[PDB]
Amino acid sequence: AREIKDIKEFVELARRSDIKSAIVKVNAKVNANGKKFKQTKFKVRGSRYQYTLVVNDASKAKKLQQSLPPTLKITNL
Amino acid sequence: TKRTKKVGITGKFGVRYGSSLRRQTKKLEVQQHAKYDCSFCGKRTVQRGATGIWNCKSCKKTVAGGAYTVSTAAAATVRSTIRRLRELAEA
Amino acid sequence: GRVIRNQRKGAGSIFTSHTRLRKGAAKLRTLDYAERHGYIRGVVKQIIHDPGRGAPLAKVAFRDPYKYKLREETFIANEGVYTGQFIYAGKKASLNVGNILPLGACPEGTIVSNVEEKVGDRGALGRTSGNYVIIIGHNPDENKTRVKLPSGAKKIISSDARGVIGVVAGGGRIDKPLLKAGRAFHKYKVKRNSWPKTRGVAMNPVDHPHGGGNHQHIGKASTISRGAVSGQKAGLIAARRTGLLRGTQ
Amino acid sequence: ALKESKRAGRHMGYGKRKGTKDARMPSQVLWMRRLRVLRKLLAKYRDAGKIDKHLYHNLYKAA
Amino acid sequence: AQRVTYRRRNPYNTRSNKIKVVKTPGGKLVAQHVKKAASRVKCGDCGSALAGISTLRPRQYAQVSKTHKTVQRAYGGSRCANCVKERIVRAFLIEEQKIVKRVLKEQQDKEK
Amino acid sequence: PSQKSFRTKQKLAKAQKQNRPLPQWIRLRTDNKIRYNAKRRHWRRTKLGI
RNA sequence: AGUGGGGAAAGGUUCCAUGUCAACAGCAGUUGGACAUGGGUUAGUCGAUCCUAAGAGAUGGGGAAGCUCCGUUUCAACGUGCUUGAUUUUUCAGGCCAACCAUCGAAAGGGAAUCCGGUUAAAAUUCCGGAACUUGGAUAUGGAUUCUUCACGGCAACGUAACUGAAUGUGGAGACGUCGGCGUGAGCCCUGGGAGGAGUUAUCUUUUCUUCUUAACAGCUUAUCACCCUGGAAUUGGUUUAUCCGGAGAUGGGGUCUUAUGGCUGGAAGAGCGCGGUAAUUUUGCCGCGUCCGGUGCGCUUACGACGGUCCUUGAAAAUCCACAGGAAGGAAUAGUUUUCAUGCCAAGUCGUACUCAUAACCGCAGCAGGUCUCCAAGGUUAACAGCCUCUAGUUGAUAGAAUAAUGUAGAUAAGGGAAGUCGGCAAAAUAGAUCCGUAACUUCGGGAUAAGGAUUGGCUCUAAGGAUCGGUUUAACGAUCAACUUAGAACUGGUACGGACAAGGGGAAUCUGACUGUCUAAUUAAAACAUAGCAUUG
RNA sequence: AAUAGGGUGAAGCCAGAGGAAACUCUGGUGGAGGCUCGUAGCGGUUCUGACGUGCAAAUCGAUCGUCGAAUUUGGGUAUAGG
Ligand SMILES: NC[C@@H]1O[C@H](O[C@H]2[C@@H](O)[C@H](O[C@@H]3[C@@H](O)[C@H](N)C[C@H](N)[C@H]3O[C@H]3O[C@H](CO)[C@@H](O)[C@H](O)[C@H]3N)O[C@@H]2CO)[C@H](N)[C@@H](O)[C@@H]1O
Ligand SMILES: NC[C@@H]1O[C@H](O[C@H]2[C@@H](O)[C@H](O[C@@H]3[C@@H](O)[C@H](N)C[C@H](N)[C@H]3O[C@H]3O[C@H](CO)[C@@H](O)[C@H](O)[C@H]3N)O[C@@H]2CO)[C@H](N)[C@@H](O)[C@@H]1O
Ligand SMILES: NC[C@@H]1O[C@H](O[C@H]2[C@@H](O)[C@H](O[C@@H]3[C@@H](O)[C@H](N)C[C@H](N)[C@H]3O[C@H]3O[C@H](CO)[C@@H](O)[C@H](O)[C@H]3N)O[C@@H]2CO)[C@H](N)[C@@H](O)[C@@H]1O
Ligand SMILES: NC[C@@H]1O[C@H](O[C@H]2[C@@H](O)[C@H](O[C@@H]3[C@@H](O)[C@H](N)C[C@H](N)[C@H]3O[C@H]3O[C@H](CO)[C@@H](O)[C@H](O)[C@H]3N)O[C@@H]2CO)[C@H](N)[C@@H](O)[C@@H]1O
Ligand SMILES: NC[C@@H]1O[C@H](O[C@H]2[C@@H](O)[C@H](O[C@@H]3[C@@H](O)[C@H](N)C[C@H](N)[C@H]3O[C@H]3O[C@H](CO)[C@@H](O)[C@H](O)[C@H]3N)O[C@@H]2CO)[C@H](N)[C@@H](O)[C@@H]1O
Ligand SMILES: NC[C@@H]1O[C@H](O[C@H]2[C@@H](O)[C@H](O[C@@H]3[C@@H](O)[C@H](N)C[C@H](N)[C@H]3O[C@H]3O[C@H](CO)[C@@H](O)[C@H](O)[C@H]3N)O[C@@H]2CO)[C@H](N)[C@@H](O)[C@@H]1O
Ligand SMILES: NC[C@@H]1O[C@H](O[C@H]2[C@@H](O)[C@H](O[C@@H]3[C@@H](O)[C@H](N)C[C@H](N)[C@H]3O[C@H]3O[C@H](CO)[C@@H](O)[C@H](O)[C@H]3N)O[C@@H]2CO)[C@H](N)[C@@H](O)[C@@H]1O
Ligand SMILES: NC[C@@H]1O[C@H](O[C@H]2[C@@H](O)[C@H](O[C@@H]3[C@@H](O)[C@H](N)C[C@H](N)[C@H]3O[C@H]3O[C@H](CO)[C@@H](O)[C@H](O)[C@H]3N)O[C@@H]2CO)[C@H](N)[C@@H](O)[C@@H]1O
Ligand SMILES: NC[C@@H]1O[C@H](O[C@H]2[C@@H](O)[C@H](O[C@@H]3[C@@H](O)[C@H](N)C[C@H](N)[C@H]3O[C@H]3O[C@H](CO)[C@@H](O)[C@H](O)[C@H]3N)O[C@@H]2CO)[C@H](N)[C@@H](O)[C@@H]1O
Ligand SMILES: NC[C@@H]1O[C@H](O[C@H]2[C@@H](O)[C@H](O[C@@H]3[C@@H](O)[C@H](N)C[C@H](N)[C@H]3O[C@H]3O[C@H](CO)[C@@H](O)[C@H](O)[C@H]3N)O[C@@H]2CO)[C@H](N)[C@@H](O)[C@@H]1O
Ligand SMILES: [Mg+2]
Ligand SMILES: [Mg+2]
Ligand SMILES: [Mg+2]
Ligand SMILES: [Mg+2]
Ligand SMILES: [Mg+2]
Ligand SMILES: [Mg+2]
Ligand SMILES: [Mg+2]
Ligand SMILES: [Mg+2]
Ligand SMILES: [Mg+2]
Ligand SMILES: [Mg+2]
Ligand SMILES: [Mg+2]
Ligand SMILES: [Mg+2]
Ligand SMILES: [Mg+2]
Ligand SMILES: [Mg+2]
Ligand SMILES: [Mg+2]
Ligand SMILES: [Mg+2]
Ligand SMILES: [Mg+2]
Ligand SMILES: [Mg+2]
Ligand SMILES: [Mg+2]
Ligand SMILES: [Mg+2]
Ligand SMILES: [Mg+2]
Ligand SMILES: [Mg+2]
Ligand SMILES: [Mg+2]
Ligand SMILES: [Mg+2]
Ligand SMILES: [Mg+2]
Ligand SMILES: [Mg+2]
Ligand SMILES: [Mg+2]
Ligand SMILES: [Mg+2]
Ligand SMILES: [Mg+2]
Ligand SMILES: [Mg+2]
Ligand SMILES: [Mg+2]
Ligand SMILES: [Mg+2]
Ligand SMILES: [Mg+2]
Ligand SMILES: [Mg+2]
Ligand SMILES: [Mg+2]
Ligand SMILES: [Mg+2]
Ligand SMILES: [Mg+2]
Ligand SMILES: [Mg+2]
Ligand SMILES: [Mg+2]
Ligand SMILES: [Mg+2]
Ligand SMILES: [Mg+2]
Ligand SMILES: [Mg+2]
Ligand SMILES: [Mg+2]
Ligand SMILES: [Mg+2]
Ligand SMILES: [Mg+2]
Ligand SMILES: [Mg+2]
Ligand SMILES: [Mg+2]
Ligand SMILES: [Mg+2]
Ligand SMILES: [Mg+2]
Ligand SMILES: [Mg+2]
Ligand SMILES: [Mg+2]
Ligand SMILES: [Mg+2]
Ligand SMILES: [Mg+2]
Ligand SMILES: [Mg+2]
Ligand SMILES: [Mg+2]
Ligand SMILES: [Mg+2]
Ligand SMILES: [Mg+2]
Ligand SMILES: [Mg+2]
Ligand SMILES: [Mg+2]
Ligand SMILES: [Mg+2]
Ligand SMILES: [Mg+2]
Ligand SMILES: [Mg+2]
Ligand SMILES: [Mg+2]
Ligand SMILES: [Mg+2]
Ligand SMILES: [Mg+2]
Ligand SMILES: [Mg+2]
Ligand SMILES: [Mg+2]
Ligand SMILES: [Mg+2]
Ligand SMILES: [Mg+2]
Ligand SMILES: [Mg+2]
Ligand SMILES: [Mg+2]
Ligand SMILES: [Mg+2]
Ligand SMILES: [Mg+2]
Ligand SMILES: [Zn+2]
Ligand SMILES: [Zn+2]
Repeated sequence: AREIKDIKEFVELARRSDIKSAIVKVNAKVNANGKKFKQTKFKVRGSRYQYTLVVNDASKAKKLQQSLPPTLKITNL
Repeated sequence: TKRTKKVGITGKFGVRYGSSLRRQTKKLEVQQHAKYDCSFCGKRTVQRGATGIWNCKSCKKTVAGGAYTVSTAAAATVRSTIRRLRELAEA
Repeated sequence: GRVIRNQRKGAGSIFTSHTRLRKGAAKLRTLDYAERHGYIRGVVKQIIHDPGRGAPLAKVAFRDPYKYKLREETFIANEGVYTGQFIYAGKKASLNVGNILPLGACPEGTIVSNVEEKVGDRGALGRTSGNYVIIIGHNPDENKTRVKLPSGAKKIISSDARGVIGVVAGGGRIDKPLLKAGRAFHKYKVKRNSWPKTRGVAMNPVDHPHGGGNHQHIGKASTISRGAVSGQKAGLIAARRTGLLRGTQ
Repeated sequence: ALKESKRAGRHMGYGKRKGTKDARMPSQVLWMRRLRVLRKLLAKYRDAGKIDKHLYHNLYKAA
Repeated sequence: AQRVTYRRRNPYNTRSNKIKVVKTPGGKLVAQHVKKAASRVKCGDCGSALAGISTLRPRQYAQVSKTHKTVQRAYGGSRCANCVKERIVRAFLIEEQKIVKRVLKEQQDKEK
Repeated sequence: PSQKSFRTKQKLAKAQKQNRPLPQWIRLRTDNKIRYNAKRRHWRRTKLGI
């Protein structure tokens, strides 16, 4: 599994022709000194590698979720 | 302090093998573990590998020598004999 | 009786030489046009220890005169030869330590090693550490040279036969006592199975002509004829004399 | 409870010792410990300028 | 403490049957078989380890890019920097001295 | 051993198949004289030879 | 250093489930490695297969009456050669080489590639789930590069996503002995806070035990050594536990590189672990919470790193992979090249895989106190992996009952004497650890030596000594914080005991003999016999 | 492929002292050796112990030799009846 950091790079990758499905994982965490925050992991399963994008902001995650191609099957965990 | 009066390097042999055999061993074993002057770089960094093989640590020059010294007296004499015969032959 | 230890060695079962660790056969170059008419130059890459040998060996790289390739030769290292030295071999090679010259090209008194018995056999005489061959004189009409060998024998060889200038390296090895059975064990671990040796007088009469007796003793003269047969030649074979060597020979 | 007793020094008398002085505390370890303490201080003083490189070299060979 | 077993039929501590001990996500402790450590690429002139070249077991070099296996210079992955510098200087000085030795024997082919 | 050749394993399959008891319907044949398998082999008692 | 958990050899179904007691398990038997019936061993990644080792062994040949013997490139015309442009004319045109080259020979050598969780009555690195990798083949898109055609940057070490390279040549890796200390990591051991669970609780104990884990693989980052630039050194400096380096360029300043190792992240919490609440004959669950942050070290094991010693000993080969030198050939502009950059497509056949590895699965006629190669290795005491007790795991198996004469076998003790016994101190006893003191003749000066001979040793309460990391005009000669067990001494104390079990030399004066270490009569002789270095003779 | 834990303390190296010199002395460091005590291992001294129709066609018990090298050992391989 390889990690992707740039969100723009991630959406173009999600429309690669070999991408079967995707996983959206929600992790409840805490900003150390701060308080609870909700991390979301977007995982795209390609032919060779699984690509993970970590989005610590719960709102840009929701926008990203509506920015993925509608054809991909998405499993919510 | 001085640890041994006379055995030196052969104190590793204890009392065995005979004093005559141990003191005769001491001369050649001091010679074979010494550092010699490199005729190439000038440092005292030439040490023995196997018998007849003498390497310099600094300039990494290896020279063929004697069993326990870099040069035997017989070889040094031959070099001068060869040097001598070379001068007359080449005028 | 039984086959004695002399006779079991010819079959060579456990008496072959231990050669796994050997670094190649020490030979001169094959005598070619360049050595026969002029000289060729090579460079020393290595001077290495050869197991079972007191003399170190030198690996010398020459160019091949006829095809684009490097040829590595295994010479017997003469003392004073160093890594990176240029070695010159041939009729026109100069009188420097390590150069390979025909015997006729060396003046009287020249110390030479790895000498050819016959022209082109690539070295037969004076190959062990500290040993050498002295050139005593020349016979130009028949093209032959007289030399003195390490055993003290004088020999006449073709002047076209080659030799290496200098003394074989590693001499003085015998000056130090071994001091231990283990040292001889390690010495012969890479030579052959000839150590340790049981005295024939300590065997039974089946095992040896010296075996037997209610005391350990040979019983008959230990000088054996040259014309004796295998199984009898144990002791001093064709001995011209016995006893402490007194005076000059 | 023993480890506090042994830290306070109990059960360490001559009748409680089976190894030699050097197996219990090697003299080579004590020497190495000491000479690293001395070398570390000398570089601290020379690097702070409290002593110069000439006094440093003499004391390095003395240590 | 938990103890481990070999993972293969070889029961002997040979050079190719070396193991490491690793803790699993199950909180268990298993032996993990390690591959032999790679040796460094070495200089063909001086025998020193060449800088800038990855140290891998030989078959692993075929499937990795060229920048890992070379240095942008003459004799890049074969000789060290200092050994090429001596080659360049030696080649230059020796080829220059050949000219001096040639001209000197054309001057002596008109005076001697 | 666990590591065995095919030729060995094929002999061990035949050795297992030859170690059956006699099928009981064989005693009912007319003029049948065989009452039991007289060539039984236990692994610990008599060894094969592989 | 197991009666634990696996394996190699060897066995071959002994493995698992069901039934079962005629024989076998030297009593028994409802039990079994017995008997009967069924079931069970899943691989591109684990081994074979490939390579070569000591060695074995065809061929041309040469011997031999011959079975056959020799020889391994040998007095040999030794390629079932390759590489292209092709040609579709299934013909060719040619271009290169052919020192060496049949082959077998390793389940411990060499060697392409897999991990975790879960799963069975019995299989699992093989199955399920997920996540990867290698080799071979095919191949398009993106990127890269070119009008200065086959890329740029850096003084340099060298850096980069790529970024032509034939014949031929050269290197590297493959690839290696042994010992010693130092350093670092990992696992284990020890330990703090906090969040759970269990035990003790007459009394004490903020207590005792336990869960708090993170794979292969991918990215970023991380280095001693080595190297580069600068600079030019005696008042010689730098420096290791261990003394080596420097005008052949040190110290200083700044950089480059290499596996190993750590860190962060993806894999990955969804897994696994620990709790609480529940569904229900119930296949099997479902729900909720936590799974966090540290410290310590002459600790143990092991790997790596930089070093030092050693040898009349210098410590495999080959398969295989890569790089370089070289400059053949082929290459753009209205377009050219390349699959050593990324991504994408297809495939990986054959045989082994259960179980035992031993006081019951092997060999010793056997379920035999014997023999048989190897991996992992907790706490206390301790120098210690010894001995003794314990945690995990595993066993509680050895016919049994009742008695306790003689004589036994194994083991203890004994008044006074102390070898008078006896061939003979055989056997037993005595000594025994550690600290301090002290230690003869003789000697090859190395030893003798733990010579001999003396003293001390518990427990408790104290005292003293020995470090680390930071903080600034050189009184930091000090403060702050942290930290390991070592050493020395004192007071008190007790039926004078104290290496309290365990563990653990008796010593001395001489003669004969072999110098020593070493070796042999497996199964009556271990010696003064053999060997050995040294010495000498012979060819 | 395998070999606990200790003892001794050889070269080399550092510091100090004495001497006119040649040199010597002292305190450390260091970690040599077919060195040593002693496990495993390998061996097999004595009890002339046990047993001696044995557990065993060579074992058992204590005691003992050696235990870093001429060490121990697996597998492959070679040598074959005068
Ligand atoms: N003058 C000839 C000398 O032979 C010497 O040695 C020769 C021989 O003594 C030596 O013996 C070799 C043996 O090693 C190896 N097995 C090869 C060869 N068969 C043997 O050779 C021998 O056998 C041959 C028969 O073949 C006979 O001529 C003779 O008995 C003998 N030369 O091999 C050499 C020839 O092959 C030296 N090489 C050199 O001095 C010189 O060549
Ligand atoms: N490998 C062959 C080589 O050539 C030779 O080999 C020898 C053999 O071929 C043959 O020697 C025979 C031997 O076959 C046979 N079985 C024993 C006989 N004693 C030997 O004979 C030899 O030695 C004797 C004794 O000194 C002499 O009298 C006789 O002249 C001599 N030929 O002749 C050669 C000796 O003359 C060399 N001895 C040696 O380099 C090597 O063996
Ligand atoms: N992911 C970490 C490392 O990254 C490597 O990836 C790197 C390699 O592919 C290549 O690394 C180069 C390489 O040319 C050659 N080995 C020399 C150079 N020093 C390396 O350099 C690289 O690695 C260093 C070290 O972290 C980095 O600091 C540096 O930025 C980076 N360019 O360039 C990549 C850039 O990082 C390995 N692929 C990987 O297996 C390894 O774990
Ligand atoms: N420039 C040095 C080179 O030495 C070479 O000579 C050596 C090589 O041919 C061969 O050396 C091998 C090497 O080929 C191979 N790639 C592995 C390793 N690098 C070397 O190993 C050599 O040295 C190591 C040192 O520990 C030893 O263990 C090993 O026994 C020895 N063969 O063995 C020779 C003797 O050691 C050649 N003369 C040539 O390539 C060149 O001159
Ligand atoms: N694919 C072949 C393999 O590639 C490997 O490549 C590894 C390296 O490139 C890189 O290793 C880095 C290392 O560079 C860096 N300096 C330290 C870092 N901890 C390592 O990381 C790696 O190794 C550690 C263990 O040390 C693992 O815990 C970690 O998961 C793993 N990523 O990460 C890769 C992890 O597989 C190794 N070179 C070697 O095992 C082998 O060549
Ligand atoms: N770690 C130091 C460095 O790494 C290497 O050294 C490593 C080993 O090679 C070295 O081993 C020792 C060495 O300490 C000692 N002073 C000399 C000895 N000959 C070496 O031994 C070597 O000899 C054999 C020969 O067959 C080599 O094949 C093998 O690498 C190594 N065992 O010790 C190191 C172990 O960490 C390089 N030699 C060199 O770069 C440097 O010394
Ligand atoms: N491919 C199967 C592999 O080869 C063997 O299997 C092969 C053989 O049993 C059999 O091979 C026969 C051969 O026996 C017979 N004497 C000649 C016949 N032409 C072969 O046939 C085979 O081989 C030819 C090439 O020769 C192929 O072209 C053909 O496709 C193949 N069927 O045909 C099978 C197919 O190749 C092993 N038995 C098998 O275990 C292994 O996996
Ligand atoms: N000193 C060492 C210790 O001696 C201990 O042993 C002690 C006692 O067991 C031993 O007693 C032995 C007795 O066992 C043995 N079987 C016979 C002997 N007569 C006794 O000896 C005793 O009594 C005699 C009477 O004359 C006196 O000399 C004295 O009191 C004592 N030695 O006397 C020893 C003390 O002198 C243990 N063996 C052990 O802890 C350790 O070895
Ligand atoms: N280094 C020895 C030390 O002696 C210590 O104790 C020793 C002394 O301290 C002590 O002696 C003291 C004495 O100092 C003081 N001046 C008088 C006192 N009576 C003595 O004590 C004595 O008597 C007392 C009863 O009073 C009892 O405990 C016992 O009989 C004895 N210790 O008794 C020992 C006599 O030597 C410890 N016993 C020991 O652990 C420690 O190592
Ligand atoms: N029968 C009496 C006892 O059994 C012994 O038999 C020996 C072994 O059977 C027994 O087992 C050893 C031991 O280290 C441990 N307890 C188990 C280990 N697997 C075995 O170790 C060894 O066994 C054999 C034989 O010794 C070795 O050849 C082999 O290298 C090794 N595996 O240990 C004994 C040696 O210590 C001896 N017969 C005798 O000395 C001993 O007192
Ligand atoms: Mg991912
Ligand atoms: Mg003898
Ligand atoms: Mg006799
Ligand atoms: Mg006779
Ligand atoms: Mg006679
Ligand atoms: Mg006689
Ligand atoms: Mg006799
Ligand atoms: Mg006699
Ligand atoms: Mg007489
Ligand atoms: Mg004389
Ligand atoms: Mg105290
Ligand atoms: Mg010391
Ligand atoms: Mg090793
Ligand atoms: Mg059997
Ligand atoms: Mg049979
Ligand atoms: Mg134990
Ligand atoms: Mg069963
Ligand atoms: Mg019964
Ligand atoms: Mg019954
Ligand atoms: Mg059955
Ligand atoms: Mg494999
Ligand atoms: Mg195959
Ligand atoms: Mg061969
Ligand atoms: Mg043949
Ligand atoms: Mg024929
Ligand atoms: Mg064959
Ligand atoms: Mg093969
Ligand atoms: Mg074979
Ligand atoms: Mg293999
Ligand atoms: Mg699961
Ligand atoms: Mg599993
Ligand atoms: Mg199982
Ligand atoms: Mg799978
Ligand atoms: Mg570019
Ligand atoms: Mg190897
Ligand atoms: Mg070691
Ligand atoms: Mg080491
Ligand atoms: Mg460590
Ligand atoms: Mg892996
Ligand atoms: Mg490390
Ligand atoms: Mg090139
Ligand atoms: Mg299994
Ligand atoms: Mg048994
Ligand atoms: Mg047992
Ligand atoms: Mg049988
Ligand atoms: Mg019994
Ligand atoms: Mg009874
Ligand atoms: Mg009793
Ligand atoms: Mg009495
Ligand atoms: Mg009385
Ligand atoms: Mg008395
Ligand atoms: Mg009497
Ligand atoms: Mg006695
Ligand atoms: Mg004493
Ligand atoms: Mg005495
Ligand atoms: Mg007498
Ligand atoms: Mg003796
Ligand atoms: Mg004598
Ligand atoms: Mg006997
Ligand atoms: Mg004896
Ligand atoms: Mg005996
Ligand atoms: Mg003798
Ligand atoms: Mg003579
Ligand atoms: Mg020791
Ligand atoms: Mg010894
Ligand atoms: Mg001993
Ligand atoms: Mg022995
Ligand atoms: Mg016995
Ligand atoms: Mg008896
Ligand atoms: Mg009886
Ligand atoms: Mg013993
Ligand atoms: Mg064998
Ligand atoms: Mg016969
Ligand atoms: Zn030099
Ligand atoms: Zn170089």
